[PDB]
Amino acid sequence: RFLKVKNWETEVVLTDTLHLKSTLETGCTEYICMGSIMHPSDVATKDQLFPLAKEFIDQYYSSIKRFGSKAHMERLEEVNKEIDTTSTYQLKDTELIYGAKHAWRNASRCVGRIQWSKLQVFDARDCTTAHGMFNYICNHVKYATNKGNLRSAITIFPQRTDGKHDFRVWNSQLIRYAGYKQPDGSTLGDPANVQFTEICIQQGWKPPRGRFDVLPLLLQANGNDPELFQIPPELVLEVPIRHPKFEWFKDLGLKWYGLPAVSNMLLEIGGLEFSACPFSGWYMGTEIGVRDYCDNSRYNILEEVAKKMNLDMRKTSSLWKDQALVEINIAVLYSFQSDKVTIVDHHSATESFIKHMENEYRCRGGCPADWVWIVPPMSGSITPVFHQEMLNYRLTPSFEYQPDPWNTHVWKLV
Amino acid sequence: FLKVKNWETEVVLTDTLHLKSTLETGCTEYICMGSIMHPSQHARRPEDVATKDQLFPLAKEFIDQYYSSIKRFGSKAHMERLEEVNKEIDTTSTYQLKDTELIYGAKHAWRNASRCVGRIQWSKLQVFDARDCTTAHGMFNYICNHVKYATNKGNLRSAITIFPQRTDGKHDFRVWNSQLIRYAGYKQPDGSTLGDPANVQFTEICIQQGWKPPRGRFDVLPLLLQANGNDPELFQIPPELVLEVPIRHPKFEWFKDLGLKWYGLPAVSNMLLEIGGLEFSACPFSGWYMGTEIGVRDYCDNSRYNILEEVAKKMNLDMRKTSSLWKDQALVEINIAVLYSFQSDKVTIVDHHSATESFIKHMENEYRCRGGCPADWVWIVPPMSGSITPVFHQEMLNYRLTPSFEYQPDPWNTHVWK
Ligand code: HEM
Ligand code: HEM
Ligand SMILES: CNCc1cc(F)cc(-c2cc(C)cc(N)n2)c1
Ligand SMILES: CNCc1cc(F)cc(-c2cc(C)cc(N)n2)c1
Ligand SMILES: C[C@H](O)[C@H](O)[C@H]1CNc2nc(N)[nH]c(=O)c2N1
Ligand SMILES: C[C@H](O)[C@H](O)[C@H]1CNc2nc(N)[nH]c(=O)c2N1
Ligand SMILES: [Zn+2]
Repeated sequence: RFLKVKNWETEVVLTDTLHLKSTLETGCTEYICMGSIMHPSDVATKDQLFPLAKEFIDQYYSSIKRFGSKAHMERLEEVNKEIDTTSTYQLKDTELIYGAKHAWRNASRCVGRIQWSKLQVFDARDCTTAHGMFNYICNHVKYATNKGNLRSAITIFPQRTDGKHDFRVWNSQLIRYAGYKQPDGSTLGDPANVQFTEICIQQGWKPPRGRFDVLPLLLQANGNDPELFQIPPELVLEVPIRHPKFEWFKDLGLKWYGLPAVSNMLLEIGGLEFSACPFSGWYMGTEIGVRDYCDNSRYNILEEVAKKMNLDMRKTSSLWKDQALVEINIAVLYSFQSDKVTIVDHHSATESFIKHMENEYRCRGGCPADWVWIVPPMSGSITPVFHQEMLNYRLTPSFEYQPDPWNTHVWKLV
Repeated sequence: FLKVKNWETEVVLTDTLHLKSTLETGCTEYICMGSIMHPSQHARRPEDVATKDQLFPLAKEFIDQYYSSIKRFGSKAHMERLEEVNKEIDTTSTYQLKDTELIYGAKHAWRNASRCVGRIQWSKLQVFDARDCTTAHGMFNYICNHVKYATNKGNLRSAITIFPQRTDGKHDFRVWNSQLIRYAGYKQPDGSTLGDPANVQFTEICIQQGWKPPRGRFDVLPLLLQANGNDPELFQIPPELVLEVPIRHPKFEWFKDLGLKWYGLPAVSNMLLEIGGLEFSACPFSGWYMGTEIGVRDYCDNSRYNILEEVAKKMNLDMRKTSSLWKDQALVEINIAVLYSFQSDKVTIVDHHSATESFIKHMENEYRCRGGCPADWVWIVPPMSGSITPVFHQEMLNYRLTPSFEYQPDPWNTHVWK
């Protein structure tokens, strides 16, 4: 079977055969579509792990034109011995790099995947303690940041064993700003991080209580209680936000960090689960300008910005929110570009994703993609992805969601 | 039970209405086709003249639903209606809806349109019964009355006009226009396009049918009307029935000189209305615009009027790189001008902020009274400023309820001319 997708702007039609390889569930049924559900849908047994390992080893050896080779067949037998004797197995370095790259290649919600094959993989599977995790993360940050010339990277900590010895980064990203609920109901800093800020304070973090405090790392090794570490400030690259035309913009006192580094997801490769695998790229401007700064539940600066623009805020039909939103996103891109910190605007990024998708259809037989996430949160239909039909399905290796660790961790101290 | 969450407010709604869905979405548990424009060809009865065991179950389903809707399931009138429909199919291979059943079915097809953000208005629909029509001249008369009623001097009113249902498939009524009012599009000798490029092919059919094109940028197309399967016929809508808004800007005096206008009445006329297994192939329906439809899609799509370059030029923006967001900046001003213009001339229009807020309220009402509301996030979220509208942050379930509006083939792909 084949499935066709069409671009209604260009009338290009692409043919998807890759979906036949898909694995788990989308959440949809034959009679209900759950395409807009954010999160739809203890550890594996010996019998569950065998076919998962085989499928991955088979696809790795197919990718390197050695399917059926002597090395293919011996690797399969070796993997089987490990599962039989130890109930799990260990990836070779080559397979770990391949697995990490393809989890990114398969991330249907990521618009930046044209870069998937240029990913720096830091093998941190020898780590045993939170102090070790801190060291590996500092090196990751320093390498990825590269003085503003940002480089994609992932650091992979020991895989899950019995489920009782998980490695976890408790932060949702390596670098985020704290949030503080005030007695009067207002919020200082990032409202999204109020709860995680509370957890850090309880663990002994002494907060400066400002609007852009870089949070400490909260690191869990081997299922032990997590521990606090301050990222050395010289490794946190930040950009003060100014506007090329409104000289008053800098008086907003806005800044942001340069490195987007997701640290709460789970990396699954051949049935193995890497519960701590922080990865980073570089920003698309709308992540900051639209979501971080203008979500009502976030820094929520639209009112303040429109006021300084003297816009008429009496009625919605004046589109004052729309006008202010554009200017804010102009300033974000101008600021990063001026400080020579890597950033991509939504027009350039969506254009590259369409080229990526077409190449993937030609060379791989498809490209799973989540339209709801791929279309930027402003100016949707003037980007080419809006007009692009997409098919969403789950391939493995994959990045997955997992519960927040504080909802499952059982504490040990006193 | 299935839950949807709003990530702005943390409201969670519980859906049980999906348990009444009838047609495939196109998705499976392994593949989601939520961004496919036409994902599924699952129809409720085969192409034309169904057998009795094919049509009667669909009719029984709808009459059952309608009589349930009015607290009369199993009543005398319900069981007589079942026997009546049973005899009509036995003797004519079809059946006829009562006027009340037609109105019920039309309102619920709108209520069930998962792609429509304007559905909070669904029960305020004026239904014009045109099932007595026999010729294209009569169709033109019915359509003129619809346009005049729905326009109402700028105070627009939602309406639908329903022509005779399909019988054997050779006697279809069709409006060949995709909307009652659209602008012509012309292929220029050099290679570009004048007017609306989306209507180049339809404009050619009209010209090839004897239409004398004024060959301008905003030439209201004629109506091409097909009655009882005969060849379609051209009619010019009296221009005094076609309300148009000239587009100007509340700040930019030069904006009026772009010479843009649009029409006030959006009237979809190429869709199919399906009620109880009956297929009404000509059912033009109209409401009032959301501003983004004109200012974002009609004006700023690359393959439509494509005016961003022009507007940005006049705005003196840096169009050297995409990162200056010169496209986004011009885009806002254009949509400001559209709202200001319609509102200045007292022609009904809604912005995307008010429309999306209304829809959230509609969703809440439907979950409260009906146990669900089918909605297509891909279509509901406006094509600009997505996440500063509340629908962007609203999870939605999509499923297909009947009665419904469906797509159908363009009639020039199927019509055997005489
Ligand atoms: C190199 C530049 C990159 C760009 C410009 C980019 C862009 C984006 C954007 C805009 C999102 C949406 C984020 C949100 O709205 O929360 C996203 C999501 C995502 N990205 Fe990328 N990305 C990049 C690199 C990477 C890398 C290196 C990886 C992993 C190795 C990755 C994996 C993902 C995943 C898994 C998601 C889904 C996140 C979720 O479900 O919450 N991306 N990306
Ligand atoms: C009264 C004000 C109304 C508003 C503001 C409104 C708004 C909209 C918008 C913005 C769309 C997307 C259109 C597009 O992108 O092409 C749409 C689609 C749709 N509307 Fe509504 N609408 C209204 C009335 C109605 C009425 C009266 C009906 C039927 C009786 C209806 C049925 C539909 C259907 C079936 C679609 C889907 C069209 C398709 O799939 O191509 N709407 N509406
Ligand atoms: C909740 N969604 C996860 C998330 C949150 C976030 F703030 C940023 C990113 C992200 C990640 C990468 C690798 C590049 C990029 N441009 N953005 C992802
Ligand atoms: C194939 N696209 C369907 C379409 C095209 C179009 F131009 C306009 C509308 C529409 C219809 C109604 C009743 C209200 C409204 N505001 N818009 C729908
Ligand atoms: C409800 C909806 O699924 C949710 O708000 C999604 C919409 N699309 C998104 N797209 C991106 N890139 N990031 C997001 O967080 C979301 N949120
Ligand atoms: C590919 C994609 O599904 C297609 O471009 C859709 C997206 N959402 C839309 N939404 C609306 N309201 N109208 C449209 O025409 C479209 N087009
Ligand atoms: Zn789906």
